[PDB]
Amino acid sequence: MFLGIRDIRAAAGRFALIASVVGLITLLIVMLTGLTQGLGKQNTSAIEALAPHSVVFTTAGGSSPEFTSSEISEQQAERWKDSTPLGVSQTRIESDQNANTTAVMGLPEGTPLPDSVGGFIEQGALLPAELADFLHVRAGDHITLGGATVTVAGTVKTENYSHTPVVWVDTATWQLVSHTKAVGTVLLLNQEPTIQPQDNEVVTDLKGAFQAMPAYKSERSSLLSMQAFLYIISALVTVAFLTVWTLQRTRDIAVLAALGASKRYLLIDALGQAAIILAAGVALGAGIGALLGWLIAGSVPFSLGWVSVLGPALGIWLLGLIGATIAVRNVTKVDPQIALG
Amino acid sequence: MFLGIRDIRAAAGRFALIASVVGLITLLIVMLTGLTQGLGKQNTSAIEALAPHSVVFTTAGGSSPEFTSSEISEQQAERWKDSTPLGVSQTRIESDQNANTTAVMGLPEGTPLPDSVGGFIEQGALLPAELADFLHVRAGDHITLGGATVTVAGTVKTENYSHTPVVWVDTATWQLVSHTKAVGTVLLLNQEPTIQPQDNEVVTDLKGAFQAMPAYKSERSSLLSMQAFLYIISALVTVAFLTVWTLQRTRDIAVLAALGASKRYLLIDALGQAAIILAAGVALGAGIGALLGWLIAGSVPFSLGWVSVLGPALGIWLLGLIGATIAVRNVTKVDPQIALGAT
Amino acid sequence: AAPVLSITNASVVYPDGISTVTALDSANVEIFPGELVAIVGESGSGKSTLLSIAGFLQEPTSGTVTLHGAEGLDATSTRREHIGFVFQQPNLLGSLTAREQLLITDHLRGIKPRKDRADELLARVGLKGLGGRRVAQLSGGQRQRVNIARALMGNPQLLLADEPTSALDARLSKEIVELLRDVTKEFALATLMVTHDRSQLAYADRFVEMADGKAL
Amino acid sequence: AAPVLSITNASVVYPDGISTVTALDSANVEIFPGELVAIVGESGSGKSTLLSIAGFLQEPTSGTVTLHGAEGLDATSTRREHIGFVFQQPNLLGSLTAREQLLITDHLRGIKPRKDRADELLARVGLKGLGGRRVAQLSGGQRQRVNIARALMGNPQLLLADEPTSALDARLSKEIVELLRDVTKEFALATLMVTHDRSQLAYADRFVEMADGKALQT
Ligand code: MNR
Repeated sequence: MFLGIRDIRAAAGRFALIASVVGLITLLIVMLTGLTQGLGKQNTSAIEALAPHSVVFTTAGGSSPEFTSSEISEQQAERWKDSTPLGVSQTRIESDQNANTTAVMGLPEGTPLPDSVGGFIEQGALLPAELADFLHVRAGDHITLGGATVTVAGTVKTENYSHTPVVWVDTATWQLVSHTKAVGTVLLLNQEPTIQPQDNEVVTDLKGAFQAMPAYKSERSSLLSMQAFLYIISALVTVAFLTVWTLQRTRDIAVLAALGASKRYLLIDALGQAAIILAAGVALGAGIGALLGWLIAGSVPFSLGWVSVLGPALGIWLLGLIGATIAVRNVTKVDPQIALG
Repeated sequence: MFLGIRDIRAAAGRFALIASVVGLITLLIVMLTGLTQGLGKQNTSAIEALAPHSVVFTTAGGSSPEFTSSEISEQQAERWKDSTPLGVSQTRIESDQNANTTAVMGLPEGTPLPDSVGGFIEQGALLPAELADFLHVRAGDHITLGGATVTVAGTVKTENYSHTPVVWVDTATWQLVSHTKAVGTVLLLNQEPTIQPQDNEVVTDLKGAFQAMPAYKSERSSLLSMQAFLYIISALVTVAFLTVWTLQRTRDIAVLAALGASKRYLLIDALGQAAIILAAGVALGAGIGALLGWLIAGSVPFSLGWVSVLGPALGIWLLGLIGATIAVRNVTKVDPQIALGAT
Repeated sequence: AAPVLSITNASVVYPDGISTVTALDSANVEIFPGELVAIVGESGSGKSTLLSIAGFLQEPTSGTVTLHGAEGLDATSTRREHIGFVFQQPNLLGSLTAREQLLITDHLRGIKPRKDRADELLARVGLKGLGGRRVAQLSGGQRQRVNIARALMGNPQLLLADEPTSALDARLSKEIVELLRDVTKEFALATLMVTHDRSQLAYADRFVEMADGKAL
Repeated sequence: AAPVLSITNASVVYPDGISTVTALDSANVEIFPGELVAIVGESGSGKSTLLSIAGFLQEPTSGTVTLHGAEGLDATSTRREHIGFVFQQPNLLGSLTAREQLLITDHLRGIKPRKDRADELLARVGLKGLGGRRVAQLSGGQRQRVNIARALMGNPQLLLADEPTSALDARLSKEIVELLRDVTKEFALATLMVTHDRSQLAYADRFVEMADGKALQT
């Protein structure tokens, strides 16, 4: 580890180029990670906040369930005991001052809302605080919700469904706004289902309830594959650079081998140098990443935590160490007779 | 160019590793390119088909225009003459056998639709053929669209608005489905805007009109930024790898220098080797790129032409050649005395 | 009263291209503490091959080599604890300073580097105070001198010099041999010195002449 | 009575670390076609600096070096067109075959590499039908033999040999100096040959003794 560290000192140039490459890849991965978690919470935060155990859908032609096409009839709700119907629709909201499209979720009157959302389902519509400010509306003002006049029951926090904030209404109001005889679009089950489901019904886990949302699976899947290529590219870049680079050092390694340096010593030296270089690159990438992400998290959906910056950071660095050992394997094969030449 | 090409034949191992990195980066770039263009038409294909010259919006509080918040009152429509009302909404469609959510666009009755879409605006709804197949609805069957029962007037081609297909209806029917007294959400203008607008009005060109679509700017911009990082990463990877690589050949280059090889000879040799390596990597990556995309374009939005695969491919190769010259700059700075003794 | 090195009936056979070639042929050499033994002969007579055998840089294809006091140790562990090398090229590690080129041997041996020892040994080679110079600030002779000092850092009992006067003029090469013999005497080292400048035998206590891989 | 090479009062001073170093001091050497001029002297006497000077590898810090028939050329154009280098180490390029070691010189001179000449020369050096061999399959004497052949590809006028028998036993080193002498005479080459093996002077038409960068001459 002695020679390895001072090689880095005396040739900071060569390593700056390669560490920058590792830093960019980590920067992209850290920011791509933040963006995929942000988009995922943009699609699921409301359902996930409600935290159901299973979710009962309705299908047509025995196809996979879709939140865009499922409805639960009143009888269907009485069938599943100890469970409430959740209606999910997206429609236009119009105030005297402004308008926009938003998601509307409807639950039976009095059902307590998740602490993420707080409050409890009241008669009328509970608007997200940011949405009420946009519309210059205050609690108690009339608003046009899906072509029907509804009273603003109060303000709430924002959860999301299909890139839209959720307006929470009582099951009766949701029926008027979505123009349906159904009591909801799905059935939320918090306990494990003890009844076996019907031909048109289908039970799903919380995760599977997300894949029934139209945009979610098809866009998270594409983002995850991109992340996989990025992690793979990082490993290959390190291996490619480090194989060529360790070959550059054969002469100095041969001199140490001739002097008596053990194989363990040479392998530790080489891997130590790579570990420092990869650490530098990954730290700078994730540093710049969290900063740029925090700087952008207002214009683009971006989830920024410790696990979402350091998880990928540590993953990339460990891939680099595995890659590095692959590239450094040949430091123990250097014949010491290369030093007598 | 003699030594450079034969280094590749006799040591194909090391070059395969780096060529794979170049190929993977191009593979990622090729599909990201196709995917970003595919989503843009997924957001804009319908309005592009209508091909208006200018487009008049309605705002509140002087904010940026939004397709989710604009309505044109019927008097407002007579002010601007030579204008056509466009109604844009997304709502639920329900058939006797199935249902789904889709976008509905409404235009004045009888207006011929663009040859992109063809047909004419009829009283009722003109459905995309694929949605009717999904819904098991035929010509003449009644469907529930946003809580209103309307008869399927006919099938058309598919255009898209905000990741949804566009159902084309007359202006009157769209008001029933969208529950509004307005005659539309925007106005399509094929001519020069010669009327002066009010403080609350805003005219925009077709490009800027897409900003008024909620998903388009914020998602195309993010994809474009990712592609830019990818191009920079490619350039840096090649520069990083090729600098250390040319430093490996110093001995062989010194020997050719000692024999009398000109600087152009060594530099042409070196870039030839790099250019061949980069060409192989990009071709292999982009080949697999076009294949996976064409294979995937049925399940995920992916626009695939020649320019959207070879444009980016050629761009990467030129970045790599510029990068390589920066790395091979020291091939002409090697003294031949290195060959006289030992290294 | 006890030898340091004994090479009994040793031979080396390298695969010279498609065929084989006998480099060393039945070499017999024994050095005692405080001896300077030269090995003379033309280039390619087997001098270097015998040196590399004496440093455990390769086992003989037949015959045995015994370094007493390092019995029961692999070849690499033998070089690290008992043998100092004065390579034909100074072999100074680029990124290290004059003093650091002694210290790294302490580190590869697993002991806290001894700065004072390095300065004393550099001074013992007439580079006193030059511990901080980098390789670019060292003349031809000076690097060879730093090379010798490094060989002395682990305090070996076998000192192997491989034509260490090959790139130095008449004056400088005298100094390196005088230094080599003087150190050989002061620290009771057993030293092999390969050389082609027969003018340097006068400073060796004895010498071997070699031809076609056979010692005489 | 007309030299190929004229080194007249040539001196070289490299920066030896902090100080400088007069590696060659006013050397005067001349080589005529058909001569094998040996340069003897110990390692560190200035043979190799005189060689490098002779090979237009580096200009002298003072004094002039002339190759006739090639006047008015930069340093590198002179080597590519009128000199052949038998380097101390064979300096074979790893990815090329035996014949390709010669053909690559023909390519760097701008002429479509002539395989016939590359084989004819390989035979003259006694490597007939080995042009297909790769370096890994060539022994010490053979690599050196390819080196000589590569030096002859360009039909040079000055053939410089830097101790080409340094890693060869007595039997093989005779063959190589015989080959050098024989090729020198047979192609009317002007050959400078640095050598430490005093047994090879017999093959040289003249010899220069050297000590500390100064050529000894009566
Ligand atoms: C099949 C479906 C989809 C796929 C695949 C897909 C692929 C990708 C993708 C892939 C690499 C990236 C990155 C991506 C990124 C985005 N995406 Mn996307 N996306 N995406 C949607 C469906 C899909 N996306 C929908 C639906 C919206 C919002 C609609 C609206 O509000 O108008 C949206 C919007 C967005 C937004 C805007 C968020 C905001 O403004 O708050 C970003 C950013």
